[PDB]
Amino acid sequence: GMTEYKLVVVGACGVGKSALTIQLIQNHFVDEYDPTIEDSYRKQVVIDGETSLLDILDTAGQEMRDQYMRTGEGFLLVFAINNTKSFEDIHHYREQIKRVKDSEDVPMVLVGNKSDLPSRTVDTKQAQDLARSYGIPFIETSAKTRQGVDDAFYTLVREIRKHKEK
Ligand SMILES: Nc1nc2c(ncn2[C@@H]2O[C@H](COP(=O)(O)OP(=O)(O)O)[C@@H](O)[C@H]2O)c(=O)[nH]1
Ligand SMILES: *CCC(=O)N1CC[C@@H](O)[C@H]1C(=O)Nc1ccc2cc(Br)ccc2c1
Ligand SMILES: [Mg+2]
Repeated sequence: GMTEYKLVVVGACGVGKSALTIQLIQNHFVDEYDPTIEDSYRKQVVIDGETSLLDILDTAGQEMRDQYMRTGEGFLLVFAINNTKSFEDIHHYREQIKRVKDSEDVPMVLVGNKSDLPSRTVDTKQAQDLARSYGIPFIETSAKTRQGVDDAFYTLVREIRKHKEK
């Protein structure tokens, strides 16, 4: 078949991992999705003239994924800009990914979600500082308005291509 990308969306509970994925796939915004559900989804996309099938694992909790973490090609590190703890927790998710791959050079994109919400507690400069330290892009998103959602997933695809021939 066509080119495939194995994508993994990780981050603390409630940051909008499902919302972002549902947005990419169903083109709408869900207000409540079972935070316990962990599942895979497919999306055919055309990115830079390439017809791609995205294979996306939406993680839930931490206590299928084992294989997806070992074989995942790129990762969205998602926090919510109104959840300081979720931002602080990014470190743990990145370290997890590093340890599995035994590599510092894993395709990743830092995602700051819920941009539609007033009075953020995590400023863009904090987010940019962290992404800069990791050597990865930072993209601000809203799963509610869909701003940045395509940017995040397309950018991760391009990061994967930069890392390996597809
Ligand atoms: N206002 C707003 N709410 C969001 C956004 N993304 C997710 N949510 C909401 O935050 C809550 C958690 O979303 P969810 O997708 O379940 O987070 P998950 O546990 O990481 O999958 C839901 O009520 C969503 O409706 C967003 O971009 N803006
Ligand atoms: C697992 C997701 C979760 O519990 N989260 C995400 C970040 C935090 O906001 C936390 C909450 O949802 N916390 C929370 C606190 C007070 C609430 C009051 C009411 Br009336 C309804 C929901 C609340 C959620
Ligand atoms: Mg979820």
